[PDB]
Amino acid sequence: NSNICEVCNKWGRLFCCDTCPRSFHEHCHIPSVEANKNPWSCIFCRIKTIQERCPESQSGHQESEVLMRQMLPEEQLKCEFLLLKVYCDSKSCFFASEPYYNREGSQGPQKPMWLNKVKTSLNEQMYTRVEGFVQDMRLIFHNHKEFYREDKFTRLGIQVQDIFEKNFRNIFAIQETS
Ligand SMILES: [Zn+2]
Ligand SMILES: [Zn+2]
Ligand SMILES: [Zn+2]
Repeated sequence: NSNICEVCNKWGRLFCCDTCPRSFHEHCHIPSVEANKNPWSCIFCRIKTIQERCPESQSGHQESEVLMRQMLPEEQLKCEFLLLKVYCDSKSCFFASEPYYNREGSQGPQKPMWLNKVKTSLNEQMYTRVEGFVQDMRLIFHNHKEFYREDKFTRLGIQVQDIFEKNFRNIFAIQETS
């Protein structure tokens, strides 16, 4: 196995996947690495299994259909994986914890949002449809763009949103378009 966490790229107390060479910190994995379970398969492996059991799941889909899906176990897992892929980018640090807003010439957002809040919401089964999760994820980046206005720091929001959107289209097999 790898000797660094797949998500944060640091060593430490690592749990090793039994079906691939990836390793994780306990709370870097989503869901948090399960207490017992031998063998244990990571989220990358569990998502690969879904695909392999239903090859047709990789045919293209319309976003509008994906968003209306109820959060059954497979869609829960897909959203957990998508959230994890965002944490995998080091620029997610900016968006992880609860923000505050005190900048001359800007007003903070009406509905603040951050990664760790989405993570808690998924853990507590607060989303009933994929749309709930995706709306909160997109709101993170939209709030940032709006608040930072012409400051070059706005770009961090564009960058992390692009990671989110590419991974959303991959994980949920959104139909490719120009
Ligand atoms: Zn880690
Ligand atoms: Zn694995
Ligand atoms: Zn099938």
